[PDB]
Amino acid sequence: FTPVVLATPIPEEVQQAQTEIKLFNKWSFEEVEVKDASLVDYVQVRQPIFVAHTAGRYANKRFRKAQCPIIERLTNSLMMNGRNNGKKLKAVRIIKHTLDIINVLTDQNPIQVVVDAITNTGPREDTTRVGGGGAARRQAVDVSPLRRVNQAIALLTIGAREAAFRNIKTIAETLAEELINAAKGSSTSYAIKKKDELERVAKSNR
Amino acid sequence: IIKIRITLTSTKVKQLENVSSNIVKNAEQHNLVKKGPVRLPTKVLKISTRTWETYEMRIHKRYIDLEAPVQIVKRITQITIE
Amino acid sequence: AVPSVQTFGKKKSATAVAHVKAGKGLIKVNGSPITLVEPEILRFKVYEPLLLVGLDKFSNIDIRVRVTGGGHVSQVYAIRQAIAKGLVAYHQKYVDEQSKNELKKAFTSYDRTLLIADSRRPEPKKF
Amino acid sequence: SLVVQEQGSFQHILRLLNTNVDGNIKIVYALTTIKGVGRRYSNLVCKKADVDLHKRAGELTQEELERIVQIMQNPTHYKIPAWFLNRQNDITDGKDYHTLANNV
Amino acid sequence: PGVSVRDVAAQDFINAYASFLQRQGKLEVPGYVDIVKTSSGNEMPPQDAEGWFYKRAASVARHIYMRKQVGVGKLNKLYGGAKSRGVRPYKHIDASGSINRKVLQALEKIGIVEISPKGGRRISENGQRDLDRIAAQTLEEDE
Amino acid sequence: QCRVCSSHTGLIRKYGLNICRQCFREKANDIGFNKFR
Amino acid sequence: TPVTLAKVIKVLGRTGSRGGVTQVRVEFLEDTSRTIVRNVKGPVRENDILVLMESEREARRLR
Amino acid sequence: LDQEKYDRILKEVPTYRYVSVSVLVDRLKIGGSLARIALRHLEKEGIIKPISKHSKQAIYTRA
RNA sequence: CGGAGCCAGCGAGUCUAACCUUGGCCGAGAGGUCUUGGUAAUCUUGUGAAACUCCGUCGUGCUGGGGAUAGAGCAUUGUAAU
Repeated sequence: FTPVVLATPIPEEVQQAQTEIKLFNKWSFEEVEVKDASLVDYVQVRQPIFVAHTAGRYANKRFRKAQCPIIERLTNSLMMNGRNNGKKLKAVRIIKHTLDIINVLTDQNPIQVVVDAITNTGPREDTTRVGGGGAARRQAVDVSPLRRVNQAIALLTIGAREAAFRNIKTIAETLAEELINAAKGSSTSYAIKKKDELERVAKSNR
Repeated sequence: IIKIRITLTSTKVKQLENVSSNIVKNAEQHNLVKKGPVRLPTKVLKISTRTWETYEMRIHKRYIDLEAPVQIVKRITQITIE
Repeated sequence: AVPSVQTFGKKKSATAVAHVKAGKGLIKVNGSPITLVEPEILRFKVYEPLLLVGLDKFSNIDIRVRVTGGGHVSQVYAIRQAIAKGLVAYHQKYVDEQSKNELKKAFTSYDRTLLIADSRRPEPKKF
Repeated sequence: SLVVQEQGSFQHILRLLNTNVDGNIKIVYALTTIKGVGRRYSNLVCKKADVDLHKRAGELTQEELERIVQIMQNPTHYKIPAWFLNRQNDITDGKDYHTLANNV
Repeated sequence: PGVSVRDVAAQDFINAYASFLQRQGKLEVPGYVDIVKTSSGNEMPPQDAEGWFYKRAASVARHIYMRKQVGVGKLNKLYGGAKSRGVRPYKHIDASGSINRKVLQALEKIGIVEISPKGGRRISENGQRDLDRIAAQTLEEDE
Repeated sequence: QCRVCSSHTGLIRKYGLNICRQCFREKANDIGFNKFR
Repeated sequence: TPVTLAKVIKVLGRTGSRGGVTQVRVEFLEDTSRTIVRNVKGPVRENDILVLMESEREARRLR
Repeated sequence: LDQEKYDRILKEVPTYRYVSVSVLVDRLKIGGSLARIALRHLEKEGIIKPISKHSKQAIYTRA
């Protein structure tokens, strides 16, 4: 791969990992599988950020938040708890451990496991609380796919923070278990169940 | 031949630059060796006053090195009193 | 005199001044190697202005970084921005313009923070 | 480390100084169970007794329990000075006491 | 291409140099090591009860080689812990000065640190040689 | 303690000048802390 | 499960009591000839893609 | 109780494709403290293969 | 919890007084001693702050979370600390 030896040695593992086209320490963004056509334009991660830790100012425009990396965006919604406000490096290491777990749990493409958990846990339609004339019924609206991404990431981080609290099992193992049971619909995870609940309330209330 | 450093301070920039430039012109017109006007940072003394508001003050500082005998130093220090 | 370029790089009151001279291919940050950055997580971020262009651009230059102010993340972004700025300024002033445009294009297409100073400052709290 | 496995030979609940001690916690935090004895007190006592405190209280021989009791009734003779004990500079006697668990 | 302390990692240098000082043993080690915690902002004494003092001295010597000179109050500031005050929040608390004084006397008695006429503990050139040699040996552990 | 005009109510006790916040804004245009922002 | 694929073509404004839901005109993605009026909860720009379930349901107005 | 807790580690770790800190306490024989001692011991033996190591969680693989 | 790494900025400082204190020794510490620097972008100061990063101890058990309450002594400012 034509190494160039410097006086300050940039080490051989880093030169092999980022000279060869793998876009992480062990992973790649060239293997990303998006199912839904609405989720093609709002998940987009094609720029190789070898740490997935960025000082993003994506929160000024509603469309700019969709250009936040969904690995980084999942890392950001991991930083939700009051004990964790302002801890992004912690959640980046959580993501790195989680991608390692999804490797060792026989999913060779853990980033595709993440994107498929984004896809398979998005409630397409939900209900809003219309006025209705006193007895306020709930009417099925068809939530936006950007809000479907927001909603799926929120449900996954809530389910992982519920599961990792009050057990020996770590945040990385619980979040990997949720992403694997949610990348393909199995109803043993959190956001699959709550996606099903929101969609059955939407179907019952249209 | 005495080497004296003059440390000047002021609140307004125009009179302080005028005093410094007069020092430069008069010490230049009769061949005194000197360091230029070194301009210290303007310190911002503030008081948070009773929501809340803020009162400010800019303080500007220069200093000029001079090397001159006693007569010229005394006449410069007397005349430049403003 | 060894041909050197002196170039700043800033991040959140963290100024890293870089001295890119003609040397062995040696890179130091605060007299500490680029292999050893104080956070382990942000490490490859400092490698992001390095491997985005290539490694034979570096054997000609001994690179100095000296840092004041900031935090932990702020100094990392400061030093990687300073590495990118000192590299493109070396390849501007001494090396020809076209290689500088190629290095600035490689930096700009991935992360414009490495060449352009940032603005996310804490505002005055509006009394 | 090395998994050093023992064919039984440990007791579930020991009793020392007329008080039950659980022989499954670390020896510091198993002797913390009794009154008048906290974390750092049991820690310094078992360091003067040179007890491996990463070992649990089931893997502890009664000779070390005798050493711990000897440091209980002799804290000031085993180089644990007056700042570390409960009742320093008494009014009844003028001495330094470490009031034990069931003797309060 | 000088093998020195400036090239090795922090914790690896402290582990290696503390291991050399343990295998040597030729320092001034006090008797209140098993008794006294390193700072008043702590609850428990350090877990390496027979060997936290050498870790302390390795941290001190590494911190001295990298700079001009140190004092006792500076190393009290360096170790400083967030202390709980019960119902009150954490506050910064400096460490004990006796551990600093005995570490610097142990490393000055062996001829590694020395008092500099700016009132400061600086690394001696024999201490420079010794720390650069053991840092070279730490690098040779990595081959 | 107000040592100027016996005006303890709202002393500005900082730096020993010791003027009440009523009379401090009377004498505000003698020291120099004035309205900029 | 019929996954209806949809296209945002014309926004109609902001409706709902709280002023949160959006009436959206929809070009049906699989068959161009269907133009539906739907109710969307969330941020939507022009020429976006939606994922509906029923192409046949239309709701007049909301309160 | 040494020969009827310890070797079940040697049966279960080659069974499980993924061996970490809290997917090895879960067998309900051991504590969470000595589990990492068994982890390092199987590192030394070779049934456990290191993937990545952190001071709170360590990822491994069977042999 | 136990170690290690050690990242800022706004301020503020003594006269006809005891301010900010660097350093060195003693003390488990609290603190004490001896001085020294600074009327200040100079010394305190690079205020080596905390959160943070890493590695070990813990192993979900009102637990090694919590620290309320209470006992014993030891020091500091204050005439006087109940």
